[PDB]
Amino acid sequence: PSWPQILGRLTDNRDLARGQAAWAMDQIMTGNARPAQIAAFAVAMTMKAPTADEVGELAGVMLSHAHPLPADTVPDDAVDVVGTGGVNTVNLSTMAAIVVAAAGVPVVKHGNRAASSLSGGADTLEALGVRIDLGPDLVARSLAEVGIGFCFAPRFHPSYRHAAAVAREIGVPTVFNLLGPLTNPARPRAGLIGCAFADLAEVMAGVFAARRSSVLVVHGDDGLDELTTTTTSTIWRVAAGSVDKLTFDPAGFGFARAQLDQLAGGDAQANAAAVRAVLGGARGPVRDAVVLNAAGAIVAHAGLSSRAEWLPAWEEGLRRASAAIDTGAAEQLLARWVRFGRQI
Amino acid sequence: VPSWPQILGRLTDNRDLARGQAAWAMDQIMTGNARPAQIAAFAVAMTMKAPTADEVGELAGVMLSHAHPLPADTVPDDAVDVVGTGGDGVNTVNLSTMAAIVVAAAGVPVVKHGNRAASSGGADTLEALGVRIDLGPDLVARSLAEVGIGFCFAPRFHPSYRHAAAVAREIGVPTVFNLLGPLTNPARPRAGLIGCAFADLAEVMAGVFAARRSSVLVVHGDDGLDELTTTTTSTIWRVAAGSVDKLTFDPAGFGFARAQLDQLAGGDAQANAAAVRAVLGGARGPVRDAVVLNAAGAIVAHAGLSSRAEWLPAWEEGLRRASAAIDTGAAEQLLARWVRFGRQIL
Ligand SMILES: Nc1ccccc1C(=O)O
Ligand SMILES: Nc1ccccc1C(=O)O
Repeated sequence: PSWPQILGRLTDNRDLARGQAAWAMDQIMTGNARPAQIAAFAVAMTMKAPTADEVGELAGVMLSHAHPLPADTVPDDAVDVVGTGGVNTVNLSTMAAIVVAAAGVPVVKHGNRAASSLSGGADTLEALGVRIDLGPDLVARSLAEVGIGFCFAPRFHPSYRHAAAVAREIGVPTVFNLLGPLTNPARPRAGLIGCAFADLAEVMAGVFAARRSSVLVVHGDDGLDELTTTTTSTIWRVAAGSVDKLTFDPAGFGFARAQLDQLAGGDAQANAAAVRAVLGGARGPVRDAVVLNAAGAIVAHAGLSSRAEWLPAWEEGLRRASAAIDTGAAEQLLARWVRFGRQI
Repeated sequence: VPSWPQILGRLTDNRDLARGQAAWAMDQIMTGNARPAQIAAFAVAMTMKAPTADEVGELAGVMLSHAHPLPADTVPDDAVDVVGTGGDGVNTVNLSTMAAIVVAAAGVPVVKHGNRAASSGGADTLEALGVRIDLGPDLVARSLAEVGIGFCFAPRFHPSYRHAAAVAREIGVPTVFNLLGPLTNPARPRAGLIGCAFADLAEVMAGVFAARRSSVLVVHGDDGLDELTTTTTSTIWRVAAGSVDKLTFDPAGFGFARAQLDQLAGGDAQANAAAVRAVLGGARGPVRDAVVLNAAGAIVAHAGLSSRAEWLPAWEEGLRRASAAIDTGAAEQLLARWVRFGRQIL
């Protein structure tokens, strides 16, 4: 394989042969690709439209260079809650993660300080006083003692540094933005995974299907990279190596239609302020979206070893997510997470 | 307002740039302010999007504003270029070098523009023949005036393009940057035979020349050659007086035999030099035929600066003028005069 051959193939709008994405990504991860080559590849792959096989190779090679968590420290039924980027919804996924954990589902998240290739989220967490830059042993302790952990992308994926510098220099989202959810170093087997583009959502669902995974890959039909409350969403429901694609409408559960501007995030501080209000009981469109997506992560979680059917799973998910907020469990778990970070 | 996220986002979404965006990107590239990653991302995105004539005219215009000019009134008004944008992984540099010699020998001033090859080429072959290729503006002008031909060495006239050129080499694949050689000839000839390996990009190039009111034939071999082929038919965009006629072209209607592609190609410096010596020395075959065909196209384009003459008799007179330049010895002699001029510089 070679760069001229792989880039020529992509610029001719052709899918790569098996192994070529892996080769390129391995060159990128070993420091052997020049910044222009990295950029050429990211852009051409994006514009051809990557396939599920191509993205599985990129993600798999990247994972092979990553630091794992210590053996048998990630509970088997841990979940992730994340979007690949819009505008963004770090507000919504951060809050949903905290609520899911407060409902008793172990959560392991993965991200970087924005505007980053592997999703943001770390900034907002820092602004809440959470300690984001912890190493495997302590993320593991966090998970066992608080029920949630955060894997800081720069410490678990040091070899991704060359890709990430290119991603920053070019500014525009590429195929690399799909990698965050697919390269969580804790390897959770369940999750709610949002994406801003329907074709790329389907591609991610194909990657998760080939893993031992119970995941809802979600795309708001307004462009949101989470389940939306402004209209329908499309969901690629992934289990047992298959995909059940469906149109989802939260009006079915009593959610009023909101406006798009009402859901979008802000900076770290605005996001922290919003986390505090929602976890404190403030009702409105943001809470609703948080409850919707948390329930979504819970339904994905139930798919790992529950027999429960879609609608009953959703109804129980909504009840558990709401109760985690209304009982103060979410507020308390966030306080407990902050405490854990300070108590080192 | 322009930024790399804005421009790159627009291109990756398959959208044409807004007016002024391509110019801004090129100015960043030319001043050294673009990161290699931004340069590569731009070249690749623009290529897969499919550039427009407007976008390419902005790129070329900015590049030219950074170039070194030839001195005032040293370039004949009716000078021509003969060049292709790079064969589709197939070497046709030999042809355009020979055609240029033959065109100049027919009395039409020729000013070429290229680099040492695998980076437009042609310079390596000329060096192997004894031509001094790396000369400053005054000496190119004097070459044009005393010999009737000159060569603008790209690294000399376009030094601020080195950032882009390093990126183009690093990625290997052809991009929109490959269209720039013929559109940034520092002598700014107003006529030419310009070959392109891709039909869609040839048509784009013709729009840029049309906008400049150049008299050009942009040519695409229907076998993918960036030159008029004898292997099959060719598409030609006839550009004169700001408008563009697209035509099919069959060399068989002038009596030319069908050749094999493997015949019209050939490798490195010393073998290309030997092929030039043979053709100018009068050897017949497909190489001579392709040379005569392309020289004739340049002569037709040159005529288009004056006349808007009838197509077929323009070509017959061009084919005759090109054949005679060889068979009189005028072409072999012009090459000798060119080599002699270079040796007088010391
Ligand atoms: N996103 C990353 C992943 C790994 C190493 C460095 C980075 C970085 O932010 O530069
Ligand atoms: N092709 C070129 C044109 C101008 C300047 C440098 C180069 C170069 O090869 O580095």
